[PDB]
Amino acid sequence: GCGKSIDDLEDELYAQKLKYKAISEELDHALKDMTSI
Amino acid sequence: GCGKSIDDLEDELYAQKLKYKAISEELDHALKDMTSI
Amino acid sequence: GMDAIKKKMQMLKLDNYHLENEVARLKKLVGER
Amino acid sequence: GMDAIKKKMQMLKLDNYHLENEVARLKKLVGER
Repeated sequence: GCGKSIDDLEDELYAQKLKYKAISEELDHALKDMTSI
Repeated sequence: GCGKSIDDLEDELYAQKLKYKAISEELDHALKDMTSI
Repeated sequence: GMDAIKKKMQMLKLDNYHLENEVARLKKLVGER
Repeated sequence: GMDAIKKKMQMLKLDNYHLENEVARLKKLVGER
């Protein structure tokens, strides 16, 4: 695992989690906007 | 990343990537289902 | 699912349904008087 | 954000508005009678 493979995993982990934060923050704000439909 | 808490990393990495794809699938059908909102 | 709008839409139409039910029976009463 | 709910809720709100606007004026008018 560690040595080479994990680096690509951490690379991706960091990226995916940032995208996860972005998408969740985006959609959270999307419903947060009105919050009373 | 190495033999310490890499399990958490690998776990989360696969979990979050699935969530990412599943949430994309989610928002798509979630709003599409409610063509009558 | 997107818990926010999913549940809020339910709450939405539950409210609007009692409203449309009221206004429908109400406008009927408007025809009564 | 989320185009679907936001834009369609705009459509929604306009429907809700004509409902709540009607029922408001209606019950006020039936109440004055």
